[PDB]
Amino acid sequence: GGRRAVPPNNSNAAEDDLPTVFLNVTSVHLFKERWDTNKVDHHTDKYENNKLIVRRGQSFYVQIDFSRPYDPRRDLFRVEYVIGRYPQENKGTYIPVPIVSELQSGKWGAKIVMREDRSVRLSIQSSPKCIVGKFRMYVAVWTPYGVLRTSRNPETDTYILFNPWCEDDAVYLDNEKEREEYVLNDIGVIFYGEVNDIKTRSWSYGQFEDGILDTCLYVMDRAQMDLSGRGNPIKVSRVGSAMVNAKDDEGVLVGSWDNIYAYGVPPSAWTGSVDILLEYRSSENPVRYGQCWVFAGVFNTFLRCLGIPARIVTNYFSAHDNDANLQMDIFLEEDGNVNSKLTKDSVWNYHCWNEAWMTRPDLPVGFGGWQAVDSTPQENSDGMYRCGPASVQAIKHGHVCFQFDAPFVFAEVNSDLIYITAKKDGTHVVENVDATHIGKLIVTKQIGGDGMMDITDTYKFQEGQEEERLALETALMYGAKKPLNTEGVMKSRSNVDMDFEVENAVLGKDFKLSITFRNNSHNRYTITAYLSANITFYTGVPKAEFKKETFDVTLEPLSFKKEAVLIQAGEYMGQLLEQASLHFFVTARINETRDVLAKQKSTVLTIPEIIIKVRGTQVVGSDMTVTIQFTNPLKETLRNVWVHLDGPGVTRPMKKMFREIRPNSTVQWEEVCRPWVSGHRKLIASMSSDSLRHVYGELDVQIQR
Amino acid sequence: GRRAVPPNNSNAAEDDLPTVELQGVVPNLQEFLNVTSVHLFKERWDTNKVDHHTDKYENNKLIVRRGQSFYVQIDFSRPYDPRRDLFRVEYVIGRYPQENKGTYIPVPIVSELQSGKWGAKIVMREDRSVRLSIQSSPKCIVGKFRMYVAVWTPYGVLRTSRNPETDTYILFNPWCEDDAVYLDNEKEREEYVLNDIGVIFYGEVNDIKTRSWSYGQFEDGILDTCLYVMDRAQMDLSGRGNPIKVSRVGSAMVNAKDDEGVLVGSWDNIYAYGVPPSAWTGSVDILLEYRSSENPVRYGQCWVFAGVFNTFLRCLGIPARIVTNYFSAHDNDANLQMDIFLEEDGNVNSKLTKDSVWNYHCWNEAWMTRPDLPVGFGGWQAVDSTPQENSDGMYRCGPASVQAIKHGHVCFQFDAPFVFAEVNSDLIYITAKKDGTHVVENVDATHIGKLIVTKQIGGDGMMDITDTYKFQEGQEEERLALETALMYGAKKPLNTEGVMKSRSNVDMDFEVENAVLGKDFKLSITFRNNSHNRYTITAYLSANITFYTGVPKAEFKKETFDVTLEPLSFKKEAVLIQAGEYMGQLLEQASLHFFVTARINETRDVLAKQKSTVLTIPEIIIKVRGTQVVGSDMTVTIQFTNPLKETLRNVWVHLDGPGVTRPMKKMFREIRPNSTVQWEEVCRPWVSGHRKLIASMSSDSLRHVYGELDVQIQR
Repeated sequence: GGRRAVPPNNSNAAEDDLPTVFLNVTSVHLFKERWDTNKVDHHTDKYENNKLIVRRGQSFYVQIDFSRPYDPRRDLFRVEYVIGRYPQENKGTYIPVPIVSELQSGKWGAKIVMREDRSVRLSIQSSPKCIVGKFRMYVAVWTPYGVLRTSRNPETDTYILFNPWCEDDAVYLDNEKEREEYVLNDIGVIFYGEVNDIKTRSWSYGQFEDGILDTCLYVMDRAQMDLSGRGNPIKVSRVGSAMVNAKDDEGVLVGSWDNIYAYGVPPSAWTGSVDILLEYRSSENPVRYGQCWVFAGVFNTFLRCLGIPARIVTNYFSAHDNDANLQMDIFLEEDGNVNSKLTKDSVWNYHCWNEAWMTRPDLPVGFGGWQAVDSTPQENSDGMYRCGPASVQAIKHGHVCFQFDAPFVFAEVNSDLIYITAKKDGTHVVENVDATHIGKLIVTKQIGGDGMMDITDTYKFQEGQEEERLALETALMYGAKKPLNTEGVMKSRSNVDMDFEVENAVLGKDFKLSITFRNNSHNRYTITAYLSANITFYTGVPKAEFKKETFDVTLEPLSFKKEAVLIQAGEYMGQLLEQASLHFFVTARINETRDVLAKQKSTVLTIPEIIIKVRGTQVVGSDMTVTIQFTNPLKETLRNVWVHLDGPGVTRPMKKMFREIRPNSTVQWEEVCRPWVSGHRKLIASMSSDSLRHVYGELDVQIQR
Repeated sequence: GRRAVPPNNSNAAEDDLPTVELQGVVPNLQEFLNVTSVHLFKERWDTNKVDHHTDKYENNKLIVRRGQSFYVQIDFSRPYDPRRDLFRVEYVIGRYPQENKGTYIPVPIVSELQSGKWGAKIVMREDRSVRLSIQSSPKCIVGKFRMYVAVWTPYGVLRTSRNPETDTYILFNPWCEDDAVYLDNEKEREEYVLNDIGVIFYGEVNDIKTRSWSYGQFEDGILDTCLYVMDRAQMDLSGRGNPIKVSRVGSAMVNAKDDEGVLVGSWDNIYAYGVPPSAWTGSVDILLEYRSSENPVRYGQCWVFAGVFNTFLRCLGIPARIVTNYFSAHDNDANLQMDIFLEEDGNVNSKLTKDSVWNYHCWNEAWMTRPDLPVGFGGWQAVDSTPQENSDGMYRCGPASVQAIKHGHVCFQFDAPFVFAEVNSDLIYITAKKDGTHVVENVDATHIGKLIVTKQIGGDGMMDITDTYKFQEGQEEERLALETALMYGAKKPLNTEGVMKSRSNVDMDFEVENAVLGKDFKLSITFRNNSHNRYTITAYLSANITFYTGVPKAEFKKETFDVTLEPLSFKKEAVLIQAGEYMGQLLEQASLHFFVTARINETRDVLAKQKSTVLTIPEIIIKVRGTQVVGSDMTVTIQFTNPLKETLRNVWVHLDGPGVTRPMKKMFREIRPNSTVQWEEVCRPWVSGHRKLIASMSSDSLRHVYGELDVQIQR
């Protein structure tokens, strides 16, 4: 075949039969027991797997039992490791491990640690740059005619993973607490809501469950990834993240934001990654519906499982689909009212993307560390694809010329808000620029518990700072664009500061919204504020404007006036969407100086929780009863209500349905579980009805062995 | 709930704008100005197309280039009163226009046309008519726009209706100081934009062969197909103004990854349900075919992908050119070393040597600034449509800045390490010792980036550009470039120790004469003993039948011989290859490969050498008789004699020549041994000046046979 002598070796699952043709091997010993030296030492004891699983660049023991005692005078043998169907030591897919005298760091090698009557005991070491996969094992003997080799033995298959504990691996993490959280933790917390009202929920990463590590390799084989490249964090995150969004029957998850979900599970229903990854595997087709946090849970499960240090990040007021622009347009009418005809781009209340830890030998020194990777597509230089890995360190500084779509993530976090008046004659004029709305807060789960951490300054400097000025001018050099110069600037306000605030309602109630105007000038003004409240999706996309209102105001010199609006539940309850988000605008005009003041804020309606209840003996192998309790808060009969139950260690994900629930009644879910893991665990629940959804529940169960 | 407005991806899609959009409560008619007719001086003889360098497209609509003024005249229902009247022109593209993304552009009539902005100056008004000078922004989007004239009433807008006749194409403009794709001089512009014909350099370094290819960017329907292609790639219209993204997304469309791409790459030797990549005379042929079938065109290899991608780039206006690299390390995975294994006896280990260096491999170079990288990296950008494992998987590479490659700055984007490795690798000779041990004997750092050549600005000669991609052999700048690469990703697995041989200065080297197809020829190895010493050797000669990519099919001749060199001796050995050893086993491009390895017994140093030969295949004869006058008839005679001593079945002859003939093909059932078939044809030339006719032949057996003829078709 003209193209190449050997077809690509891109499937781990594919294999060939290595030919078996004085000193024979009777038995080989791997200390694969989960309580054993190997797995414990390697931090691979957590996986629900019955094969040896080691971490590259570190020693482990094996013991060959030959037919007669090996003696270093007439005997020569070596352990062989092979992956894929076309192995070449030239390509790294065929590793001959030689019995070395000592173990040279960074290089494969065997060492006879001990020998006694037909059994040499070895301490094999692997290179820190080894291909990550499931390797086949063989013992080969080089006789004076040919080579005698072992037969195919499934039970000796070895999984070699990324090793963050090894100082020579790219994936190296210098802190146990971090390696604990960032790799070992299989339960995580995703944050949502909005800046002023952060909401929490739990996600089960389930990286150690039965089947997961094998589907992660399956995903890669589906990606048809070159075996030689699976030991490279970069290419691994770069290829994996591209498989998350089912690009038409290809990827893992079909992404959807239509509040219907005509044929799958509602994105909000999902309890964790396990649920999905195993359905993907079985169906072999894309699992239906996910959104920014779902794509991010499954992906984080993919990194952690393989050994790459990862954590999900949440950005508040996120400028997605930016196309590298650092400017978001809000269109205003001549009189000051918001213009909905064209003001078509939204800032997402919040947006979730992952962060993987690794080195960047492809860029200069210093850009190593955490790499932001977003598997939620957007238009970059190649089309509509996931973005990154981008060096978080480059972003913070403006070096957007460094690869893996860095400009499109810089924008997500650094866009300006421009309020432009569109005059009735086809003219345009800019009035105000808000340089402090986008990327107002970036947060992630704390290393200790389920608390939050402000990794905000890891992405940007504080506003006003010179370093900030600098990071901006730098991005501007490498392609980031600001198509509209502020030209002049913004409205001097005539020393008039205005700003509002929304009270934090509870689903179905009413809430105030005060508005404060502070005049600083020794001047009397005449304002005319307007209020526009809409029903939006969490992405900022408006469905309907439930309330509009206008105020006529007289501002006294050095005066401070405040006025209250009352938003009646009757105004919103009918149009509400999936996560109960409401967006407000408050554009105002100061008649004297025709100055435009403008403000935005979001609110999310507090929805009640599910109550999880456990009654019993919290001992591994012991039945323990859990109860899923939900009272339909809606003063309406909820239809086709589903409840999901998950909890890595304690339960396989389960889902119960109910044809309907009478307005204000309570349903109970009874289930007995046999926990296989001990230590602090966690039960997790979700609710999904034809109506209400994004109702979550979680219990901090404690288990002993 | 994902986005307020769906993606404006198509250029073929279109929204319907209202002829009258009024709004306003109650408080002659509605007799205001009204447009009676519109005049775009779109004729080919006219000013517009000529001054815009768009007069060559066989296209009846107005084609124009961004950042430069063009003239239009609007005919109203009555005089333009600079008081009561108010109006402006509009360009809109796709189903979802937004002023924000440049998909709806309202051209304000301006007093004076400022640079970089859209504007229309009223240059002159005769009775009821107004003449405008409209200027596009240098950063405009490329594609087919829709024109509308709009009149502002105090209550809304009165506007024209969908008039397909006025649709205007806006292309890139290498003639514009501000267009990101600007070229300083005409010699280059005429060559890299306007020249619709090129030559692909192939063969082997010591036998550089040539063939013409019709880019045909100006034939009927190509422009539209180019646009159709970005549509099939769902390319956001706001991106089609970026020369980077167009070539980035455009190159990825060439190689058909099933159902998608433009061409199905194939290197087997059959080509079952398609046209052999060696038969293609040009892109025209293929693009229209793509378009009509809406499915991948079957079979293309590296020169074809580049011939098509090149037609595409030039058609839209991005300066581009095909480039052939001699001895290429494709599929390099950013490793700067290729490995050849030798058996203990010094002979080549065919079981373990699985990699290959292509005799040649052609990519494309595209010209544009690079606003995403530090200053100094603009200019020619390397782009290769022939896929190879890179950061993302098995995709094309580029645009990779040729300037970054040359100085080793491979950290700058668009798959740099990989094109760098394509031209900078070292061959490493390793004795795979029977015990399982390997030992690095030899290292030839001068085989791979040997000669990167391109067609010349003047005529059809070659132009050596090797010095653009790499510095001089073993010179400090090249030592630094190379060292910078290794710092940003490129790697060297094996180390060559401080040294790893001296070969006792017993040099070795050989030369192969090139026979014509089916003739005997000689190969000649020589030996130098540069020492006041005497040695003993054993040389090994391996002659293989390979594909143009380096992959072997068979060994038709192995030879071993003992040379005894006296001190300061220079013996010479000659081998005679009879045609009979290779004839009934040759693949498409008649490529033969040679390995020559020796063992210096005493001072057991290994010497290895490899070269490649292409057997010369005779031309096809084209003679025209008639008139070199456009519109007027002219006769074209294609003559081809079967050189082989065997009958050729299903012989496909091809004819092509942009501006002279529509690509054609005539099949012959058979050509008896040493027979001569002829193909007569009449063409009515439609372009003037220098032209070229191109022939191609492909049969069941013989294939990869070409020809041409330079005609001068005047008025």
